[PDB]
Amino acid sequence: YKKVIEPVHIKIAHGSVTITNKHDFITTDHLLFIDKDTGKTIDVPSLKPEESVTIPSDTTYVVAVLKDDAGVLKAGHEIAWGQAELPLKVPDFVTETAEKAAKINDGKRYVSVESSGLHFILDKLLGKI
Amino acid sequence: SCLIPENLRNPKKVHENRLPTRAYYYDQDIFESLNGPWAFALFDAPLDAPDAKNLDWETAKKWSTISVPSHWELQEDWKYGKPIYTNVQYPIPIDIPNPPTVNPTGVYARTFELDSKSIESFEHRLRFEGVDNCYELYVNGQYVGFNKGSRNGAEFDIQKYVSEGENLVVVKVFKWSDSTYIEDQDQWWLSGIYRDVSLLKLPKKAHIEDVRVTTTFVDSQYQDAELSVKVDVQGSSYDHINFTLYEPEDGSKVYDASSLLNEENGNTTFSTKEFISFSTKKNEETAFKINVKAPEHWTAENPTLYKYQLDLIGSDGSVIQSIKHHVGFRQVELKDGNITVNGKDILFRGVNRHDHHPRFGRAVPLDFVVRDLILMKKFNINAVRNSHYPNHPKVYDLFDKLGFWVIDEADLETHGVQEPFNRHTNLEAEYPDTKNKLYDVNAHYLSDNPEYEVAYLDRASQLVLRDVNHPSIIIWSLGNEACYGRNHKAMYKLIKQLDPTRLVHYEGDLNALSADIFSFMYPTFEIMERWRKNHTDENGKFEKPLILCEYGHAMGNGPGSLKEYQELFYKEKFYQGGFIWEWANHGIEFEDVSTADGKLHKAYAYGGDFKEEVHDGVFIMDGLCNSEHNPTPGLVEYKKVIEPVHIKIAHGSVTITNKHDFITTDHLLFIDKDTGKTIDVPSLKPEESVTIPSDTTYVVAVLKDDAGVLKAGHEIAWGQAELPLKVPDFVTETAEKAAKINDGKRYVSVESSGLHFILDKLLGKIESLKVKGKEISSKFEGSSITFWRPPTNNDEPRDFKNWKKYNIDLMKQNIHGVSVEKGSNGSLAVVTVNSRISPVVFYYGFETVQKYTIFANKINLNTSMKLTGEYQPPDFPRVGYEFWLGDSYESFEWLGRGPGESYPDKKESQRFGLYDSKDVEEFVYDYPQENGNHTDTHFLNIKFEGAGKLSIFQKEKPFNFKISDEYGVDEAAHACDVKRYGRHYLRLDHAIHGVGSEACGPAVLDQYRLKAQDFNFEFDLAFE
Amino acid sequence: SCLIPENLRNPKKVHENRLPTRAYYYDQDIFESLNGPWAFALFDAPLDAPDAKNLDWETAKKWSTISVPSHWELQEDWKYGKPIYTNVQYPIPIDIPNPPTVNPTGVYARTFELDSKSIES
Amino acid sequence: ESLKVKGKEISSKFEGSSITFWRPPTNNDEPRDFKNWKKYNIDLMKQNIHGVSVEKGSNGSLAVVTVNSRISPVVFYYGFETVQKYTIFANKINLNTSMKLTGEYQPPDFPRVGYEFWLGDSYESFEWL
Ligand SMILES: OC[C@H]1O[C@@H](O)[C@H](O)[C@@H](O)[C@H]1O
Ligand SMILES: [Mg+2]
Ligand SMILES: [Mn+2]
Ligand code: NA
Ligand code: NA
Ligand code: NA
Ligand code: NA
Ligand code: NA
Repeated sequence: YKKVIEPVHIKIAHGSVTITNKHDFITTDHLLFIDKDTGKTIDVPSLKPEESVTIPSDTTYVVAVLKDDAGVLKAGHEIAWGQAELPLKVPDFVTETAEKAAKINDGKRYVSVESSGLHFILDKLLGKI
Repeated sequence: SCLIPENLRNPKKVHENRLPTRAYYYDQDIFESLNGPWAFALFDAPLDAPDAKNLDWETAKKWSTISVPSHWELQEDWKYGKPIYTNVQYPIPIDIPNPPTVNPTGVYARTFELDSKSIESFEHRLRFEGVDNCYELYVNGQYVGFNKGSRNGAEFDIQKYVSEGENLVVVKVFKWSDSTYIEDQDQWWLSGIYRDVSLLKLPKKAHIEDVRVTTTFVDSQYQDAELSVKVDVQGSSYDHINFTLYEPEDGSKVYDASSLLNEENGNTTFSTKEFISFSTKKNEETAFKINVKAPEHWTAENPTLYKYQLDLIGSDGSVIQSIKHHVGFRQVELKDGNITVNGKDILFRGVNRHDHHPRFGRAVPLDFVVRDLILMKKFNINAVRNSHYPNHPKVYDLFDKLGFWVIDEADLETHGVQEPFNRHTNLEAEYPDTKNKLYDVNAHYLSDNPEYEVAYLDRASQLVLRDVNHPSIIIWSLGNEACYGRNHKAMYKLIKQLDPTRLVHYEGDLNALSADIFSFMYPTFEIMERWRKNHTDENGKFEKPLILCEYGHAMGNGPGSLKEYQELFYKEKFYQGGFIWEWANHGIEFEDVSTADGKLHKAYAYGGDFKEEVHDGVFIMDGLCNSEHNPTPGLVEYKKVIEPVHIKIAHGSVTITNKHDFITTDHLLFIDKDTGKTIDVPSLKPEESVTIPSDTTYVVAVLKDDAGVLKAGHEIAWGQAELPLKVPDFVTETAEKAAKINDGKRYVSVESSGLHFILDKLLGKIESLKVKGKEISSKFEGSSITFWRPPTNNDEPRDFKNWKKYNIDLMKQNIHGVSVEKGSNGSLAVVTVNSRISPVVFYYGFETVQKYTIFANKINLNTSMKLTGEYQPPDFPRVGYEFWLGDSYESFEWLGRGPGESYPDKKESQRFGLYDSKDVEEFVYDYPQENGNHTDTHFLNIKFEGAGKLSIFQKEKPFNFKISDEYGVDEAAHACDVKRYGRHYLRLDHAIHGVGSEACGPAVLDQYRLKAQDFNFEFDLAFE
Repeated sequence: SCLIPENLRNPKKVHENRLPTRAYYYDQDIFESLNGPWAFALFDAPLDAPDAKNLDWETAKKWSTISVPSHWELQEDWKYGKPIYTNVQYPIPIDIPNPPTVNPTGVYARTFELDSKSIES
Repeated sequence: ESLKVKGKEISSKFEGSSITFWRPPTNNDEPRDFKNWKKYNIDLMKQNIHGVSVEKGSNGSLAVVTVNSRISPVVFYYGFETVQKYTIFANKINLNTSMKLTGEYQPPDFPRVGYEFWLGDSYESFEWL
């Protein structure tokens, strides 16, 4: 719920961060915007209700946080955030394809595959490892 | 050493400009609270902190806020560091009187508003109830003063510095100073303004500064009393004082958290039932003495109070100021070598209580202290020791109203001076009659150091003068573990000078050269007994009594042998009881990664968890209550041993002895639990007894009506007739049934109708036993009979070392021969297993014979174990079987001690009865260790879903059992670290080692030790 | 102690039918190596091991192989357990002269070919 | 904090004290010497500064910085009244170290005594006689 009702929208696409103030009355001036990829703050102009700004940036992840203690909230409290969409990258695991002899036993019920560092048994009756 | 400020390294600089200590009284009309959010910044050391003479509110305004009162090591996300636990060792280097140069400095700032009329009408003060370690105070950019003494209060005159409108308060707080050396209690190191801050507005022209109330009996017969009231009024513009004493409210008054904490006055009419009035006359002494006609005695068992109102009255006849408080008519004396209250030689049923809260630390809300005290009363406690410093001033009224004998203790421990000595000389043990010679050698650093005299005296002066009007305080204590020196004598002289009405305690002063009482901690009975005899003369007279200011160390599973201590207390007039160490574990709530789970869990921190350079580990976890301040089995056991009424049932009789000090048994309802009907018991005075003939087995003594903080029906005491071990009338099936017996190569099989028994001959292991739909099997790792338990805190220093050394956890069963024969006298088969049970690497072990006699519906298991070989261990943790319970397993029920756990030297609070596992909340230890054993078990029923029960009993002697799914307890640091199997097991034990208090105190007593010897025992496994 | 075989618990049973010790000399013409892969199976204790008086090559043939010479605690993937290091302490209980009843037993098997002339020569 | 002379930078490797005494225990250290050193908290030696004196150079030096401190581990009395005198030249820094052993309950020996410095990013190799 805290996320969907966040009073500031942060959108990251096409080398840009678009920040829209979605409060009813207050500006964004009390908030510190951090580029989470570098840890350094982004200088964001004071935005009124419904005003927005597009800032060009290489960032992936931006957080909007409280500058100082205010009300019952502490400095550093997270009001809003945004992320650029993360593409699914295939991890660079290296499959061992070297020619290693393997002992294969296709028994009555159980099938066995044994090699160096490997032991695989499947129950043919059940489809069970 | 100019890089460390002068005042932080000067033991004589105890304060600057602090007002003299006066008796504490809270007044809603005078006290304005300055608690709440304050601007705050932390600095590495004093030189990084701003000069407060130039700090604006506009500058400070911009800082983060912290809430006062609180410790700065206990903040959201550990923003300002973490707690540090040390017992003895100082967390700093010793270079008296220098603190480290790197010295965390917190600066606090807030504002408050002042009226035009306020400055005209009132003298303005600031009062700080407690700040750790010390601080300087500024108002409106101007230096007001300085203060030391972390658990003492302080007031400062603010009138000169105050302005109309906005006023600025700045407090510079330092973590270390010369004072650190005398504040080395076994507790968490925590800092900050951790107690209330208040703005006091006192009437300007004249006001009540101090009051002194004493009640002294005129007579040897403790009837008529002199009430003395001395008032110190400040200023000229007053006429006289009025005093009104009201009719008493009996100590049996009902209280709750709400009425105890109610702070309302002003327009609330205090009381009406006038008993005595008195007026001073113009220009005369503002003090008086009046004779009071046979007043109601104040006692811890009956805390009867007379409310009073004291009015300062002007020339026009109006009330300038009022004090509303209470008088407790009581007198403490050292009389014929005993501590005596109202002519009576009392017994301490006591406990040591630190200020501790699992989230707030030493910043304990009053609500929570009330919670503590109610709980104490509910568990038969009558005395509290303020280990080792005064509490929040508002707590002492709670003692007055609820009724506790209180030892109020100076904030002074010097223990750390000993640590290098302990290590340099490889010191292993300290003993109460002998140990003071070890402290003597290092006394010169602090307690015998003339530079510290002013500080030691100040701790004394501050202790007494703030709390001097509370009838519940009967003893002042000079501190704890600060060796013995000239400064202690100086403290003693001052206290007797300031308050002649009470006695002085100091355990470090072995021979009581400057104390009125003898005091031991954790002594053996031998040591108690020698002391008695050396201080009892030929006549049978003694000059001073002995108390145990600390005994029965309550760390983890324990303490053992509270019974034997109590027997000693009642037997000799020389012993006046003691105080358990301690009330509660000092655990701090935090988030721990689980060893069982790989996930984050709520847990309670001790040393090491906050990653301290140096720490003392689990030694902070030594309470009768857990970190969350709830009763452990330790407290349950304590309530029983200290019960103030004895109920003995033997020979068709109930003998009832009143063991209170003052009150009768009249408020108690005695119930015959076998019939539910009450027993008419005559009114018994202290030490009186009556024998009543009855057929009863079980008698309970219970409260007739709500009284104090206890409810009608609350159990004070109980007694049972001893229960003989009856063989259950289970019917063994001995009918001739053919049985299929297969004695294979490795496995032996016995099959019959409703029965399947498989034994692995190679291991001595029951692969499976399935009788009438119910299944068990051996829980086997090395041996079918195991000896190990997860070491308790008490086991750790010695017994565990021995058991580990002798490889008791690595016991192996080596099978020699298995014999299989057809049944004879109704049995289906006899399987006999011959083996040696012995750990790897050792000679010692048991020539073992396990005979399984198998019936259709029962299995008889006869175990013979014969101890053989050189180099044996002294004792074992336990000896018994471990069985996996089948998937069907659902609950258990037993005849024996309950509802909770019991151990040989910690069992008598668990009365005999039939108990159901479902009715019991299993106790979770904060530090995982041996738990959940049930001793003196007559029989055990284990229920299987839709298959009836398995009944288990031992021949001729009751047994021990545990049923759980837990493992990895040894390695588990916290409750969340405990691993759990996918099924339950039964730990079925012939015997189990006692529990003791050896973490700090005597070893498990000889008659409770499971000594190395032969074992012979027979079990029946009877299937429904 | 009949669940542990007599010869494993008899200090005097140093050997049975071993030839007397003689000075060692390697000779290529006399020594034929039997090193290489051998059929092998591990058992918990002697009583689980097969009676060798009835063990065929056809039966043993089907087992996994281990290479001789080698330790069985030093195999691919620790197939047959791991090494144990003790200095002084015995890794077993002391009950001289008994070994533990649980006593890892490895059975090795292989074949070799013999000539008509070889047995004569 | 930093010493940068002619493009070369060093600084104190600091955890508690500028003069440290600890070494990773050898196998030979383990049974006794390590036990002693650990017992006496030699790994937790702290340097507590008392005074720092700063004066203009005299015989060709640029400045003289004198540090007065106690070097002592937590929880113990024993330590060294220490004087560290830095005489600073344009191309050289002379460091005079005086350490005076004081206090009751002293350890028998130390693993070592000396300074620890971080080498600057430029660092590439070393050479010694
Ligand atoms: O649990 C250990 C306890 O030992 C006592 O000697 C001491 O007075 C307590 O403050 C506490 O340290
Ligand atoms: Mg202590
Ligand atoms: Mn944990
Ligand atoms: Na401490
Ligand atoms: Na007594
Ligand atoms: Na403790
Ligand atoms: Na544990
Ligand atoms: Na060895």
